Amino acid sequence: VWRNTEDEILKAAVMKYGKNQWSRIASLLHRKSAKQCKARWY
Amino acid sequence: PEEQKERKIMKLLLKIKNGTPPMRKAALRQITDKAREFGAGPLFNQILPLLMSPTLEDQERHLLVKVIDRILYKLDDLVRPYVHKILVVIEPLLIDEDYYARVEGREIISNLAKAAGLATMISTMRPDIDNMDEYVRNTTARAFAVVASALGIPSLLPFLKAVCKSKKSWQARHTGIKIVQQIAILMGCAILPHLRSLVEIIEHGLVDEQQKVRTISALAIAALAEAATPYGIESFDSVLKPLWKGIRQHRGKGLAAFLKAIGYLIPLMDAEYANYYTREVMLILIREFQSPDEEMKKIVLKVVKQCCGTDGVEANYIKTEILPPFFKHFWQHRMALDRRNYRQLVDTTVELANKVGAAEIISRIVDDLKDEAEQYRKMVMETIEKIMGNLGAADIDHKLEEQLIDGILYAFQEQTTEDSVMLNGFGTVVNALGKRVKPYLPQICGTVLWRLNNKSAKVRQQAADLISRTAVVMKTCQEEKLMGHLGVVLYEYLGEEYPEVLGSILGALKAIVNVIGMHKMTPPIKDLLPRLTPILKNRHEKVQENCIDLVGRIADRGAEYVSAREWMRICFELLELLKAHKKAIRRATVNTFGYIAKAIGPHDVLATLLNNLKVQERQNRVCTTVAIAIVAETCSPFTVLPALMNEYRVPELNVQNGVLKSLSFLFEYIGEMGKDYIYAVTPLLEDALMDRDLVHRQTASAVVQHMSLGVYGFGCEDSLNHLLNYVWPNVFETSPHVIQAVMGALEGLRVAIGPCRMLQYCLQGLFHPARKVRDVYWKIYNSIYIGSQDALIAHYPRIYNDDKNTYIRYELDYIL
Amino acid sequence: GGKTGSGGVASSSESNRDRRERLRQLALETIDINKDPYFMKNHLG
Amino acid sequence: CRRIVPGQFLAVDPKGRAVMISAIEKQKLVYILNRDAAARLTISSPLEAHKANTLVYHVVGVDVGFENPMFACLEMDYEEADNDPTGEAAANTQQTLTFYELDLGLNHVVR
Amino acid sequence: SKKKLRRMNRFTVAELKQLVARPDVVEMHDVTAQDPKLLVHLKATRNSVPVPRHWCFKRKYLQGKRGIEKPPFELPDFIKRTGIQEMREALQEKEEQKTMKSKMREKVRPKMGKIDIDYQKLHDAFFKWQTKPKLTIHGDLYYEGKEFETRLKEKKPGDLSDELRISLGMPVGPNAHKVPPPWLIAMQRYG
Amino acid sequence: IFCRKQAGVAIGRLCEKCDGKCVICDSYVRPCTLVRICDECNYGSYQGRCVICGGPGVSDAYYCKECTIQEKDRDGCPKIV
Amino acid sequence: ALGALNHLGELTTSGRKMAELPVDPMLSKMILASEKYSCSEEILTVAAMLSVNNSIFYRPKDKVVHADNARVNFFLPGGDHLVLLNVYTQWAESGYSSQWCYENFVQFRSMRRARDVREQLEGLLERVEVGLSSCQGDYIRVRKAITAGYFYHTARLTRSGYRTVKQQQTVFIHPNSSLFEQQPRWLLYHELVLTTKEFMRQVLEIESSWLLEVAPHYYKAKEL
Amino acid sequence: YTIHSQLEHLQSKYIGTGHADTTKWEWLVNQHRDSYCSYMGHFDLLNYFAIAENESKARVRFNLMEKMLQPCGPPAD
RNA sequence: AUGAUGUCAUACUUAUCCUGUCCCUUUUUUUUCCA
Ligand SMILES: [Mg+2]
Ligand SMILES: [Zn+2]
Ligand SMILES: [Zn+2]
Ligand SMILES: [Zn+2]
Repeated sequence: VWRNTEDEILKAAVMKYGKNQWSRIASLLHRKSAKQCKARWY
Repeated sequence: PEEQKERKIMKLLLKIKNGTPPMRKAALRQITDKAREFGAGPLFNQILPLLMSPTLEDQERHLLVKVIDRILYKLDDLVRPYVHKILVVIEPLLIDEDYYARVEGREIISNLAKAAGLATMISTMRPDIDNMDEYVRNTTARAFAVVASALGIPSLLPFLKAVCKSKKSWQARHTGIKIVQQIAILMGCAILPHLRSLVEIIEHGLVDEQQKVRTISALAIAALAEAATPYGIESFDSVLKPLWKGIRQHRGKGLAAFLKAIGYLIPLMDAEYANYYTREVMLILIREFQSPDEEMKKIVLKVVKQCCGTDGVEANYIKTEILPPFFKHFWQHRMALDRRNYRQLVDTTVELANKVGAAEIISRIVDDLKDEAEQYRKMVMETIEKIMGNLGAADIDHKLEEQLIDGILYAFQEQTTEDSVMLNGFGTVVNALGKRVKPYLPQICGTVLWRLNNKSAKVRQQAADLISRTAVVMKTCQEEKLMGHLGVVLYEYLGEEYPEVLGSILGALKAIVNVIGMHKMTPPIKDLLPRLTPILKNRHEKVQENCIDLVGRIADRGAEYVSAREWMRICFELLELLKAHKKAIRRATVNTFGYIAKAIGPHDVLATLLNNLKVQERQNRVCTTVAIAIVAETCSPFTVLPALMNEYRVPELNVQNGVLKSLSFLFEYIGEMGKDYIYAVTPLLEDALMDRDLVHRQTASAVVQHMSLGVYGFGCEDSLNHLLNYVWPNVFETSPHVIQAVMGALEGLRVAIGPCRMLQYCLQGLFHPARKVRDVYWKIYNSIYIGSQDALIAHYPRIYNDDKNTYIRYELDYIL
Repeated sequence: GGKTGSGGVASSSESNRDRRERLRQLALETIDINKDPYFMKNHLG
Repeated sequence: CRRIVPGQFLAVDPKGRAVMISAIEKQKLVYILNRDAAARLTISSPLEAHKANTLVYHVVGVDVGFENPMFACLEMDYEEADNDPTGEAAANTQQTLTFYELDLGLNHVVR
Repeated sequence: SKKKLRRMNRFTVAELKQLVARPDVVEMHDVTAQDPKLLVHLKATRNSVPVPRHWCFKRKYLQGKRGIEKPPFELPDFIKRTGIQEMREALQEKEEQKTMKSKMREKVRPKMGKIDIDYQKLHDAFFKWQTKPKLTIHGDLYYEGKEFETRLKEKKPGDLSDELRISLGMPVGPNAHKVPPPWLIAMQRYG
Repeated sequence: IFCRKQAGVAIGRLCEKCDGKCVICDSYVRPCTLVRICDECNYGSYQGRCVICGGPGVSDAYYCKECTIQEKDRDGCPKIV
Repeated sequence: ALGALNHLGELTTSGRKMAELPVDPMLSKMILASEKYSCSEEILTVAAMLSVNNSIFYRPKDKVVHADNARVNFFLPGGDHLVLLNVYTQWAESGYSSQWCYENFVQFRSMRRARDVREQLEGLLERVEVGLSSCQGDYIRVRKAITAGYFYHTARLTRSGYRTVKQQQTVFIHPNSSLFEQQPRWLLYHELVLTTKEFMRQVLEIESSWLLEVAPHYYKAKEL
Repeated sequence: YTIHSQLEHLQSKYIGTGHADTTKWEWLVNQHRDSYCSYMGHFDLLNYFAIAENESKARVRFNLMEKMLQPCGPPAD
């Protein structure tokens, strides 16, 4: 699932990169993939 | 009632059972003085059922036998009326498959009969030697052995004379005879003071009508021989003849044990007896060489081993007399099929080889290399291997050696199990053929190569192995075409992808390069090693083990048929062998980093090691820190110390700790040549002993330990004093690793700095209010005391004497 | 179609080290864009 | 020169069969000596006689004839004299001329 | 309660200080110790070294050093002189700029022997210019903040500093002798 | 856990996994003196084993020179039983 | 120790009642404990199970997974004994159905003979003076009556494995235990065998506190 | 705490060690005995005392081993 | 101004592991008013 730390790393990544570059945001996250990133954000 | 009370207060066996060792001291001492008054009258009836209680434990037994022995020493007389009871309730323990039941019953009965009233024993256990039950006769007989241990045979020997001269019962004559054999088992050497008295005891029954007594007396002869090593028939001649005649005029169980005894005396014998006796018994043996029976086979073959293994059994004698029926009836499939016969047939046949040579035995077991029960030819090579390995192959003539080499080839092809059996057989056989093997190297290799071509991995791997065995003789017979063959053809197979074969190929190449040096290798290592570098990425323990072995050899000795750039790439590949799951690989990797630092200079390899320290995950960080230590040890430490120290400034944890751990290993490895770099290193350890983290201080402490043990005796004690100032505060600590490395630093520092300095550090906190500090200082002072308790005699303070004690030492201040 | 003159592909340990470092720069960026006076990076990282 | 590690006293058996090494408290060992086949001397592992709280004023081998060799030590026992707050047991304690004995057959030292 | 009767034996700190022959030692918890006459004779022996500060404290050893920021370790001169640090700085900046692809390209085609630094420079640092650092003699345990504690007990008047001279108006160096400080002026004026 | 029942004249041995380290100091270097064990941890199925692994006795347990400088090698059979 | 004997070795009321009662005492002590714990029916059915267990669940190779499944269904929290309890409960619930056990991988032989032994136990129950009671779903009483019977048959956690409470000899858990992976700290068993390694069967997790509730004369606190 | 079984075995192993409750009397008496065992062992302090008093080596070591029994007063209580 | 309490994941230590593990033979115990 998802933990405060990862959720905030996500928040930071997205707010920087923009809301359609899911693959790099996924790359920032250890053991998280772009499907899950996109779902969690939306 | 005072008796029930005395038992009440007597159950402080609870004080001894439960409790502090203080409890043990109070009760043990009080009872060891109260033993007479409290008596064993009540004790013994309280005492026997706990000693027999099913789960009184090891130390419960230990303590209660402590009790029984010391209270029986105390009460030599005040244990008197309970003797038969103790006796019969403990008796089965000496004859008991618990060695320690034997031991403990033995010891307490020693002390029991020892402080006992003497005649009592005889009185109770005369009428039981005549008894009807062999059970009770054996129990009381081995008891009597223990009682002779307790007292001594002399006091008893005429009553033995009685129990053995009885004309009422054969039961009792058998009983006395086994008492004899039993002491002969127990006291061993201790019999020669009698040495014939027991022989006299026994002369009556080897002629007796009851086979039981007759044959247990034969075994008594056996046991007495055993404890009565080579000192021969200056005692035993008095019975040699009934043995002699019953051997033939008997059949069965008597044949067994009587043969056993006579073969136990056959060592102790002499020519004019050990020629007639052996020569006579040999015809018995020839009729028994067809005996189906198992313990028969055991006894007769053991006999034969000693018997036809003396100096008075002629070479000719055996070769024409024993061998034909021996080989005929034991070299059938049955014996190798058997679990016992395999090994024991081995034993005696290797001994007969030791006797009469190889050019007949080898010839008699050649073609058993081509039989059916693979177990069989397995056995025959087991033997042959043992044989020629102990003896040498001097007398093996032409045709013999031929059929041998050929049966060898067969065994090895025919192989159907993964065993070192046939490998070792081959290795030994050519190891002994030495230079005899020249003309079959086409044959031997051609075989091995056709196997190397096979479809299934296993046989391929086998042929690689066999090459790695015979590798040395391959050359030593000057195999230009042939050892050249194996060189280039294995350079071919270096492309395999079955790890199990690739590893063995690497092994065989290594075992060729060992014999033939680098600069005449058939593939020049100038092309070998470039081929090897892409294999170091094979992520498999066996191929990785053997590859790093081969590259380590080359980088050690070859090292110059390769270019700096090659060595650099190979460095970069080694950097990730440091994560193999097997530790042999990792130690080999570190060694080769050392060799490469020798061949190329140290500086580039050291740069590539620091960048690895930056990795995480610890077990490859720790192994690169070992490698740094090794590079520094080979190429002198001044080359690497500045770079290490300077890297101590990159602000990351794993790397500052890598630097500290590397200096740890470095001072361990160099040792007494730390008297140079101790000054350079101190301000970095004081830096890291003023906090940076737990692990920071744990590691700086380890470094202090090894510096101190290196610089023992070279005067750099001011520097270790300075670092004591910084290590000693960590004394109050909790984490196990941290406080443990601290304590280690203080033992090292104790030898290197002396025990005054450390007793002074430990003075004031011995008697402190607190208890955490009292305990740490008494832990230290204990370790300072154990080692070097004898210096301190001149280091203790001056501790004034109050009123009713004297505490000053006037001995030490006599003037003179 | 790959290309000639290239190394391999970074191994998981190096990929991990640089994932870490990139994460750290992500952190420095966010604490920059959020202007924090309550922050320190210590001599141990 | 410790106190409980052997070496201060050492005795032999008059015939040359065993040696005993002994400290001034708690420790004494015994070594057995046999010529080897080539008569070049051997020495097997040592025996034990660890007995706490006991001095030794001397140890010496007693001359027996091919029996078990055995040794006469003096002794003392400071034990009680340090359990008595009165100093009585300081006085009233007696040397105990004692013999330990081998048992080469059973390979131990018996009091 | 028996501990409480020994607690009535638990004498006064004045009891101690008056009894004892050397009263400097006597401290707070000294009295709850099972043998204070010993404890104090020991603590008043020569050359012995007292327990650390921090057995009382609730904070562990240097969790109090936790707060601050700290500057990296400073090499020995005779090792700076040999000019290693600049080599390493340069290599650092290089490899922080270079990118992953180029990193692996250099893994497969190394820049063999980029740099050099000669021996006899090293061997002379370590064997010809190595020198005794500043060491502290027997007893002076390091405790937290000790390096922060400035220094005291130089009641001597001649003790002057160069920043002292500058920010007081007096001279620094060989003229710290021939410079009477502005306080020796009123020493001459009114004592 | 230690045997420590006192020393003797019987050498100890190492399995090949355990090959190379000292018995306690856990070193890999400069071994000086041979190891000796007690009769009790000498007998029987325990003949020629690895004091550490329990594996077969093949290579000889030795004593790191530090352990001999501090005479931690004068205590006897240190077998972790 | 179980309380059938006085301190001199003769018969107590508890002691006689168990000899007349068919089957062994440990069980008998547990059945008497149902009297105190008002878990009569449940302790009864448990006894009925331990009478015959050795053949309960058919474990064929050719249907291993569906079998392990129709087994893993009933697996209750507390241990194998209440497992058996629910299993019997559900079988009789089905109306003593044979196809029930056929569907659910249970040996009908074991089940029905166990039912018979419980019914004749009930036919003994009037003589042994037991009131027909339910635990009302309170398996605490159940585990406690199990203890009051089988306190002897206990082990504790050791960091070197599961080891006895008394002799501290070393045991292991049967693979097929409903607690086999649960691996409880305070263990009760029903078998003590040493197959290829030491084993114990029909095991349950207990409180060491019930042990000072039941046998402070045999189990003292300091030993727990 | 099996460490402690071994450690009070160590207390049983080395006469003269300590623990956090050890009394001034046990401490100083153990150091006094050790002092005696070494005056005997070292062949030369024996000459020092033999010569300091006007005794002779047998006299010296006999005194010493007599004193070894209650060297520092009678016991504590 | 640093308490213990924690079902906190992360970081970290021991040249600490990757080689120290697994499924039962046989069979037996008397019983009670029906409604
Ligand atoms: Mg392109
Ligand atoms: Zn060691
Ligand atoms: Zn042992
Ligand atoms: Zn090993």
